[PDB]
Amino acid sequence: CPARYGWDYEC
Amino acid sequence: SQSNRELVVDFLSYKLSQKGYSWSQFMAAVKQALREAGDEFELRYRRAFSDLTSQLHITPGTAYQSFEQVVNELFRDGVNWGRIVAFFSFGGALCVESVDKEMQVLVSRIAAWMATYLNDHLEPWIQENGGWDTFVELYG
Repeated sequence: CPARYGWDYEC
Repeated sequence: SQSNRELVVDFLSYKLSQKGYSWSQFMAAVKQALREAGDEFELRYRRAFSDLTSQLHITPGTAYQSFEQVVNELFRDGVNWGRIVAFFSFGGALCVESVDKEMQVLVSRIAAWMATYLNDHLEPWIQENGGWDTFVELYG
């Protein structure tokens, strides 16, 4: 998904 | 009785463990990976987590729609495992707030809301993205 939270970067 | 089977599994798991054997249930490793992932999330993302948890305060008056609308923002453009961990940690934080304010009664309700949101919104993504086994391999 579009990265919106710091935890999206580990996915 | 689901209840009777659970009591039997608890006793036999205790007795085997006491003899130095290990009889784990299928969801054992998932539970453990989730506890550890939730701990790591809360420690890594204190700022973002606080902002998430400040978006909702549960009172006896709150409906599921209010919870769902805030969790819908978390998943609005889709699902990843990080967001699933955020959703668990968010539920955790709402339960802690509830008990800090002596509203222990709300914990059951938050648990039902989380189980519904999983069943309707997240389980279909999980089953197409490698199952809880993939979560255990990623985070456990």
